[PDB]
Amino acid sequence: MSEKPLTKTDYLMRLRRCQTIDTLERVIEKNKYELSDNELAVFYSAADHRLAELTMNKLYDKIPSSVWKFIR
Repeated sequence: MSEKPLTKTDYLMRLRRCQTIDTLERVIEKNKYELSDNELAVFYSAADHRLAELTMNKLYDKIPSSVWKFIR
């Protein structure tokens, strides 16, 4: 809507659509090389938010520095 690659929510929303992390992770690698640096920025930023909640169970957007520092 605002940008060709869409917003972090556009990709992020489709990212969670996956069935599992193990399989979804496989697509992260392919998608990373699939699109370009422009859409990837949205794919990377979205993959982190998901990864964040994975560590906090189901909490994202409010991930502190301590929690993030733990998970890489």
